Amino acid sequence: GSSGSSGEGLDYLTAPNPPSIREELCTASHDTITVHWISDDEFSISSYELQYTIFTGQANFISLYNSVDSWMIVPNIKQNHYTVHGLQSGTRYIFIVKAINQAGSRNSEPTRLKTNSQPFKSGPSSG
Repeated sequence: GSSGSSGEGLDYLTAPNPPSIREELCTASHDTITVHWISDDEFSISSYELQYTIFTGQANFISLYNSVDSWMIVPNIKQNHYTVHGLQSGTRYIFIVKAINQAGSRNSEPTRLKTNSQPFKSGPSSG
């Protein structure tokens, strides 16, 4: 990913810039996942919002995504990585970081993430 030298900056603030959910930085644990979101301008953002939901294969992505109200939300996020607790081993989980500022909010693209088989074994395990 050769880095470049260019600056534009969306003169518009009506809406908070969309965050970049890094999959290389994000981690997956037995029943815990740590999603990492990188942003260039988060000064306006008064607070971040995390939205995660279990993915199995609903009739249609639209149907589910439709009743977002159901989706889980965890406000009070003032970091660049929030560890979600209360998941299931070996299960799909879609995360969506929505930046919120004085203007409005910006929903980022859905980032699919899976957890690890099982947690660390205590006892029967050699390497």
